[PDB]
Amino acid sequence: SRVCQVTGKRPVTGNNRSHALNATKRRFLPNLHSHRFWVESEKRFVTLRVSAKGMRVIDKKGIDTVLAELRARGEKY
Amino acid sequence: KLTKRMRVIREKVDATKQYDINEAIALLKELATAKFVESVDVAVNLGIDARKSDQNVRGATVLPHGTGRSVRVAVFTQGANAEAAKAAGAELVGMEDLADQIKKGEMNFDVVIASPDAMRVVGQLGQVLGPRGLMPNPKVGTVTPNVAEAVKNAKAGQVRYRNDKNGIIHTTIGKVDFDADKLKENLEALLVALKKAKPTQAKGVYIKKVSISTTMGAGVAVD
Amino acid sequence: MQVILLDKVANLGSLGDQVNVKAGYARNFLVPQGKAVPATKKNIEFFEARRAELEAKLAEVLAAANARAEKINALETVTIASKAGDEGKLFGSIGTRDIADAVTAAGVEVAKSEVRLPNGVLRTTGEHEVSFQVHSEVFAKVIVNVVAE
RNA sequence: CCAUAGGUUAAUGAGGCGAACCGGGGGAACUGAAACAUCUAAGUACCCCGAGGAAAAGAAAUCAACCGAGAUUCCCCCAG
RNA sequence: GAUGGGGUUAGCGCAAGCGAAGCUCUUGAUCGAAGCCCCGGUAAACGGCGGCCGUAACUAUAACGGUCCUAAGGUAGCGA
RNA sequence: UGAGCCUUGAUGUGUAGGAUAGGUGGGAGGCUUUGAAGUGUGGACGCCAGUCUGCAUGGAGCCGACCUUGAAAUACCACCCUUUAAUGUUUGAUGUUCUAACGUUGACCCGUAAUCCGGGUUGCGGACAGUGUCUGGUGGGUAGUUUGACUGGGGCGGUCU
RNA sequence: GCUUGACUGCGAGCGUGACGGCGCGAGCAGGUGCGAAAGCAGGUCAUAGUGAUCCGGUGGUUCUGAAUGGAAGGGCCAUC
RNA sequence: AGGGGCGUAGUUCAAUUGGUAGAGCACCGGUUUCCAAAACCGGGUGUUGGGAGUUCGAGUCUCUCCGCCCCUGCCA
Ligand SMILES: [Mg+2]
Ligand SMILES: [Mg+2]
Ligand SMILES: [Mg+2]
Ligand SMILES: [Mg+2]
Ligand SMILES: [Mg+2]
Ligand SMILES: [Mg+2]
Ligand SMILES: [Mg+2]
Repeated sequence: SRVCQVTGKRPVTGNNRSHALNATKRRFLPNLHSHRFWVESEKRFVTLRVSAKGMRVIDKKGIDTVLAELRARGEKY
Repeated sequence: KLTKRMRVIREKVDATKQYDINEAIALLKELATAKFVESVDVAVNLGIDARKSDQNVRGATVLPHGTGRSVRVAVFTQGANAEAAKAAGAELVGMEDLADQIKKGEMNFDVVIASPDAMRVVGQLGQVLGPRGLMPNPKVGTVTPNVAEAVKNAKAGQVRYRNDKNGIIHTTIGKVDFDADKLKENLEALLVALKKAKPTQAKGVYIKKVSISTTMGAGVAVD
Repeated sequence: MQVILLDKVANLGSLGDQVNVKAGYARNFLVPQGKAVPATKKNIEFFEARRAELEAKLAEVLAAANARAEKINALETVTIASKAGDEGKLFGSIGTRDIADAVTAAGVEVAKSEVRLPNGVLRTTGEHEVSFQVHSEVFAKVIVNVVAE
């Protein structure tokens, strides 16, 4: 499903407004993108489904550090 | 193309950048390079444009330092105001005779002042005095019952100004030989009068730029 | 995206020059091709350490250069023996082989290529002034006394 | 090419059921407004996930007001 | 986010008041595509095919028109 | 190739006239082998009337200055205004040359007894496409509703203060 | 002819309305105008010329100001 | 509301962009031919919506007094 593998962002629901404030249910989905991240330690490319906000934290945190937290959650690669 | 005289003028002033009043007045004193004594020529640009009718400004200002610009005063008035004008030093005082002298071409005066009763006679001179801008107008204080004061107030250094179509102010604070400090006071007194004259609707910086120049001198910006 | 250069990528500079650059450049091109590495605190210090360590290597080599230099510069004149030229030209020449055996014994060890014999191949017998170039900037000096055998 | 993916064993664990209570993910309309859109109904009904005998919450980046109080939960007031 | 207006106050002032810097409230210059306006095309695209006036040897009628509305006012064929 | 300003050059005919006489002061000056006037095409533009000055030539002349004329002059200056031209400064708009993101429902290899999937190799495309947030337009495609009362039944007509 | 009473604060007592409300009013206070004064003037001979509340805008106002000083906002007055 | 726009002879529509409002067709005349009609002229048709400025002087620029417009826009 539409879940970020780094930040865990998932679709959320809200209202479409209008000039008359009429509220209709809607969904907000993350800006998810499938990217192949280069992991130096394994000298390999690993593909992750990440949001655009997740991409920013990867540079700040390091490719190895983020993957270590994901392994704590536990998943396939 | 440019001669040596003109190239040294632009070498002394680098107008591409702004200058402060203290520096600007120093530059003006060094720009006085002519055979005859020069007069400061004001070059102040107003953000407001006279293209709107109601935004026109007409004003007057008496300067204690003075300008030196000829101030021969012709006065149209009768009775006690004629004696008061003569006692105040008016060179020419009369009514119909002086108007007829003007019609005959005797124009040995620099400033006309009229009493409101004399406006009937001065009105006939509108074809002559109008194009030259010498026509008395109440908005500049040259139409007043206190004729003696108008003759006084003038004489020394009373200066006039009228906005053009391009919304620019070209006055004269005084002669170039005037001291820098006095010249700074002269322009400062002028400047406050302009602020009072400013209207309200004008949604623009009242002054678009302030510059000073002499006869052959370059324009130095004032801040 | 601060990243420390590993080479002379385009106009970015040369090896070892941290520069601010758009994320994408390094996030997918510089790093996966190995042309650079993120200049993150840890990495930059290590590279700066690499800078100063090679400087110390440069220091050490030039330091040991002056060592050899002085060792042999100050006097340290050598004596060699060959078949007397009978008051004039000492018959045969002395070349790369024997000028290097002289220094070997007497101390400092120099390569035949290093040896710089300026005045031809030193054929005449007498005082001769021979220099050595142990290092590119080191200008060593030696006096050689030729004697008959 | 190492590797990695993958593959074969061996150990553990989980699977389902069950009333309500609980937390979380979704989430109406009838109705009321004497109509009806904001609003109300209502985060109710319902669906889904998970847990326990309780759950949840919880040890101040909280309130107070120049005096002070000192986690959370629950009850009566404050107060329609 | 150009510019302008406010709030606050370091400070200056007997105080009236003024007001640095910072923060903050607002005004909205400049940039800005499609669309719309605009210019054409398209009716085996959806659709539309009227009135007025004059004019043939008795009349009549109006081809031959003219005129207005309109975009243009029904051809072949058929027709109580 | 855009739109800006910055500076510089050039541009200013209702007419009278000096006539290719913006706008407004300053201004009696002006002005200058440093090229006086000149003289020769540097002139290009333009009203073809005129204008500025490749540069060479000659060496002090040059010019506020009537009249009408708004009117007194690219004789005098700040420097600006219009017509603008070049020049300096900034965002973008397409086009292209890329690959490295991304795409491949191209080929090949492997997982593998596999027209799935994944990985690898390669080709092609490529900073597009595509997707997210925000946003303009469109949208009976799909919803939720409204669509009054009086009234010799109702509708129609009329009426509502 | 001269003028702004087309006044400000009020108002005994009445009228007419289910009410919201509408209408009439001597007199009082402060300031006016016209008259020499008595006096008259709180619009127009009278009865039609009109629209509640909410919300927002403008001016004024020592009323309020969520720790305190301000301010925002609100209130009151005038008014759209 | 806000930003662009337009109102010249009975018939419409050009312009000038401060100096200077024509053409169109209708009408009456005149030409033209042996004569008609067609054509070609003369000419009679104007306050440039309107009002006031600016101005030596503006139907022109400005302010606008409006009608008629196109775009766009707001919860008494
Ligand atoms: Mg030999
Ligand atoms: Mg209801
Ligand atoms: Mg239990
Ligand atoms: Mg029948
Ligand atoms: Mg319903
Ligand atoms: Mg009914
Ligand atoms: Mg009356």
